[PDB]
Amino acid sequence: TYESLYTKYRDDSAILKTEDYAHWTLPTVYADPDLREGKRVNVRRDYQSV
Amino acid sequence: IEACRVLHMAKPGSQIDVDSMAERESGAWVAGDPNGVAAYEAGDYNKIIALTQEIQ
Amino acid sequence: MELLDAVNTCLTALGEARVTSTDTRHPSVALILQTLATKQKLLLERGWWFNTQDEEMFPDLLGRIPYPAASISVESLDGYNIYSKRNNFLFNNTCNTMYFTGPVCIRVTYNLDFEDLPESVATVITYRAARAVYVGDLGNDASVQDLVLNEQQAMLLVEEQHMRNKKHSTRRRRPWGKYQNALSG
Amino acid sequence: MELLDAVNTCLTALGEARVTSTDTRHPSVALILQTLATKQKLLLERGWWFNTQDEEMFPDLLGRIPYPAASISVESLDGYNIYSKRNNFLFNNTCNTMYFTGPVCIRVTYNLDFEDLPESVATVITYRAARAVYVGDLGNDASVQDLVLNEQQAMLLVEEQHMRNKKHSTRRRRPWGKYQNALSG
Amino acid sequence: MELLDAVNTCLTALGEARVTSTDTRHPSVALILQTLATKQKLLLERGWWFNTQDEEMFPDLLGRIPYPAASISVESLDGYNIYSKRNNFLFNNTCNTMYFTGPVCIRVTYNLDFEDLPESVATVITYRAARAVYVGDLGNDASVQDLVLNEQQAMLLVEEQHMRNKKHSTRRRRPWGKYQNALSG
Repeated sequence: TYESLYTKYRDDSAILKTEDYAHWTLPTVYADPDLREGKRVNVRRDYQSV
Repeated sequence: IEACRVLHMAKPGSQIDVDSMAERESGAWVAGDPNGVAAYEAGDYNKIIALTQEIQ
Repeated sequence: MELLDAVNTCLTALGEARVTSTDTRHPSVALILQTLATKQKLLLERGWWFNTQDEEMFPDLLGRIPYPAASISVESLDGYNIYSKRNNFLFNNTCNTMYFTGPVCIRVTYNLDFEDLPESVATVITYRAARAVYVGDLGNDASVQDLVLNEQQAMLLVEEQHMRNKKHSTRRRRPWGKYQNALSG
Repeated sequence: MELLDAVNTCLTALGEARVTSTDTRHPSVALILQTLATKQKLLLERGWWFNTQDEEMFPDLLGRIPYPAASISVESLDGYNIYSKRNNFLFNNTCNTMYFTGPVCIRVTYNLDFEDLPESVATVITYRAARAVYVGDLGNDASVQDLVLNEQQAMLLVEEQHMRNKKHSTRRRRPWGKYQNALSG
Repeated sequence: MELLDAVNTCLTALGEARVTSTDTRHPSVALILQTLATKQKLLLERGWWFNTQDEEMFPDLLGRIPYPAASISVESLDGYNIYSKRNNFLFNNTCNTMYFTGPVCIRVTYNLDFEDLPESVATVITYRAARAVYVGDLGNDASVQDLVLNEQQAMLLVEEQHMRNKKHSTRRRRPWGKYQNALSG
């Protein structure tokens, strides 16, 4: 029942907050693997590339 | 400290649509003079420039 | 704004006594009504945000396309073609012919009742008719400088309202759509 | 500001004697009241901080949506759609149809009683009506230069009060909210 | 400044003989008093250093909050809410409702007796009423240029006095307090 431990030890606040940081620099490094099954799902970019 | 007042003044006697200018999304077209609103100005920058030189 | 109100305003501006019904047999009422109708017809010719729509017309058996009775002006929307009204029928100016082959798309400007008009438009029409009557019936005195001023003030509000309703923006151009499509992957 | 006060002010400006009741049968009182009503209706058309609210309307069985009786102007808030008043019912200008499918959101401007109006607005209305009557009944003399000046002074206070009540700020834009959210962790 | 003094000043400016009691049955006294009252009510609408206070109101059993009888204008102090007067009761403009849930904070501007007013304000009111009566009763002569000048001179002193009493300063802003707190350890 390692799924129970895996779900227990997560921290949703950090995971939700760390989305903006990736979105400002490099979105493709932080993509969720559970929303895809072998096909492209689009990732949006920002107005600046610094 | 006085140099930290951020105000915008709507000139009296000018044709403008304040609500549209202040509440529309960026990119819209509005009817009114392109100079009816100006930023608050007191002229206190020159005094800072002058005081700094004397202190230095 | 009822027509009786405009008639009474014109009568007061002209100096005569007020009335109670637009059907009164006073001879000035007919002139006032005709002037109001003419000014209303002229003003709305250009087109505004409340009397402009797109429509499609179909040809008859022979090939003649009629036009709406309430319209004031016609324009084309098919490439660089030109259309105009002639002999109670549409005319193909680009080919010098009266018989069409299929449906067409055109802009139409309609004429509405005085009651349905907004207050700002009605004020402009009333104050134009008042001056047109006063100048022609009593000469160019010093009191027309107030009628012109009222007309200008009303026209400013009319233009502001029209600009507000249309909601023009720079985000509706296709380059912005292409840019937004590019910013997605 | 009671209507009797405005009527007495207009009478004094016109040179006639004061009155005691607005029901007095003097013939000038009817003209004064009609002019006051017309000016009040025209002034409030644009909308101010005390007569503007958002509301939602629902369709009837057939699909026609009526509009409030006290309203003066209508506007849309659904995307880039356009609505207008016609035949005592709302008209869908974007689709050239009269029958709707569901509820809509629109801005409404209401007409209120003269008593409820602020002092500054009532002064402007009274001084506009006074000039409109004096010029049309006695000509353009040199005394209108005081009425216009009073109207301008009152309008300045009206605009200042409206600007004060609305409380516009640059902190209400969404970029500031995003910046504040970013400045947190 | 007793009302009798202002009445006598107005009478002298108008050319008529002075009086002894404000209860005298002369017909011009009633007009003078009404004009003085109207001008006094209009002038104090904006608010000054002697007729502005903050107060809190409580709801009734139903949920309607009345407003003070002597007030001239109302304003909100709760976030970005908007309040206005309607039907002898406060109206919630932000929610289009008349029934409240709890106490509210609002600014109030009060109307005071003529005697309690400072000398500078009384002079302005008297000289405004004098011109308003003289122009409407005798025309725009060359003597109004002195009344306007006196009014302007009095208004300058009024503004200077108000600025002196309020005691505005740059040390009352919160950044100065934070700086002073930092300069301590």
